[PDB]
Amino acid sequence: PGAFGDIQASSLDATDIVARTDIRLLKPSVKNIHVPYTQAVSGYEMWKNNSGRPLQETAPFGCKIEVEPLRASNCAYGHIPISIDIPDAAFVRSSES
Amino acid sequence: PGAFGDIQASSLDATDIVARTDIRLLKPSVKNIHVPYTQAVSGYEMWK
Amino acid sequence: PYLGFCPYCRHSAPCFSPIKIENVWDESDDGSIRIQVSAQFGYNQAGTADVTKFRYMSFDHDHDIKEDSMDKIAISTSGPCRRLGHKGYFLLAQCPPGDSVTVSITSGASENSCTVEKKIRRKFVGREEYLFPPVHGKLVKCHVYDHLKETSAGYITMHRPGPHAYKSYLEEASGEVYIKPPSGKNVTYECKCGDYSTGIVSTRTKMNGCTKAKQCIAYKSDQTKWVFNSPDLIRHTDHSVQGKLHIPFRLTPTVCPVPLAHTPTVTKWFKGITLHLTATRPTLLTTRKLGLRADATAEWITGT
Amino acid sequence: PPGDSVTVSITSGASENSCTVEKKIRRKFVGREEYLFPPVHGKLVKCHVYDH
Amino acid sequence: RFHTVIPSPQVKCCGSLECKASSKADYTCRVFGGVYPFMWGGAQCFCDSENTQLSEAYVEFAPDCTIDHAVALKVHTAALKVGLRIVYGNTTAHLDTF
Repeated sequence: PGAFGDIQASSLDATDIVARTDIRLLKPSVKNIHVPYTQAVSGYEMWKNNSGRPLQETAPFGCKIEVEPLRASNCAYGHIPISIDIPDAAFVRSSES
Repeated sequence: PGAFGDIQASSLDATDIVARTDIRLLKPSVKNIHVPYTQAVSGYEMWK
Repeated sequence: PYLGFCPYCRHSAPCFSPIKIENVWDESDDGSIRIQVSAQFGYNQAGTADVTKFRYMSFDHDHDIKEDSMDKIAISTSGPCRRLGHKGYFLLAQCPPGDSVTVSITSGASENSCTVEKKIRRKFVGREEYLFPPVHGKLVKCHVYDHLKETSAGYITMHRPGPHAYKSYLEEASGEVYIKPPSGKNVTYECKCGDYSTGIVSTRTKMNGCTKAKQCIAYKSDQTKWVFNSPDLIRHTDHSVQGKLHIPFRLTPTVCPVPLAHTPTVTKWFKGITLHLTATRPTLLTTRKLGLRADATAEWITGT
Repeated sequence: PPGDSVTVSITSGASENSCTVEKKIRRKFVGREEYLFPPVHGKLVKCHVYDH
Repeated sequence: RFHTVIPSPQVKCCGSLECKASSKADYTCRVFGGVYPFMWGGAQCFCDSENTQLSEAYVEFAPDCTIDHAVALKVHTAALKVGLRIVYGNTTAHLDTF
């Protein structure tokens, strides 16, 4: 409770929701009907306040983060060994060049 | 711009007013007619 | 159109009111908030569709449904709020910053108001603080409550009303207890003065073996209603899901205008830059290297 | 409500006479926890109030 | 954000109640003794004692969660795909490769 992922589910429409929010019920003291309860704050909001900057502003190597699907575009790092079969048709013999 | 004496003149009514306030015009984007711009804060206010 | 137990009525003390605020949502990016209260908006006594008037439960021993006009509804957090929409149990209004939200009906001098604590802050979209959407600026993706009253953000389950006992239905005379149902209405009564005994009466009825008024109860068989699953009511024995209302004003995506800061002045030097920055309001600056180590830095900057 | 001054006014038709005096009226609470309103559920402690 | 939904309390007027075992999210049920509650008519029951109440509460997803929600993922080895523009002599070629 009180931290990120205190309520979890496989999907928004899934009915098998599991949560631990530290909810507790207290004895009703007032004469009028009412149910009292105290509960830990939503951990989602706590993480939202303390989320920090996203990965779009922190990924190194100039990596442009994107979603749907998760990916990192235009990422500059390393060397790519390339072996290429250039066709002989484009080649021109030295006797004519 | 943004410092004391960004706008200067020899008198309040003098027409030879000289200023360098770093004002730049921006391309309009909305359909309705309006001129957008940006400009540094008044250096006189900053000194005040 | 039930009545809840508002913590803060007009005077101050908690009391039972027809306009108790149950839930408040402010997830929209334009400051609009969706409010849920016990009264039903857009309807008359029979429930017929009409924007002008709403309904509520009366403050009497018959607790029939009474009606009032839209012009007598006031929503306020710190100053008066602008009513953007209303549908059934729900309202949607744009409000200024405040620590609590209040909804009131001004029936002449009867200013019945319910207030509930809710920290409504001024929020914005983008990387720039502002009071109003600027006329000129970038167009970014935002999410705002749809003002269309027939949209659907979800659902609320309502169930059959429970027993609502009344002492006006009970009369004490010569150390004897009587039940006086309202004319033409059948009333289920039950008592315990020894052997527990229930039944239904429809006229001025004697009861035997009972000396004190606090041993019996009577209530009319009101199955002609539905009530939200509120924590301020006593539920029926068969509390099965017997209804689902929509939650209007779906939070839909759209495009919001956000300001563009004054372009910084960059002064170069050997392996380094100096950005002279001017921003009347807090503007976010985020820098990062393009090597092995990001060395990311973020800062909200004001002034020059 | 909380305010920096208190004003009392009479509005005899269009003749409005209002007297204002500086007085830092602040929101005060009883107990050990701040609250905007006295909640429905909670402890009952000793307080002192101007009799109505 | 979770919406902490609270079902309307039930009272066994002059008997007793027992906490059942439901499977809601963070389900919490308790039973309290004599309460003698008031709704609007000055009384809801006929037994000043043995007038128990059942306090019930659980949580669900907030109505506005369909937009303002966070998805938790784990990542594995990542494959790098590149689009290449390659020119030889006269001929240019665009090709996407792994």
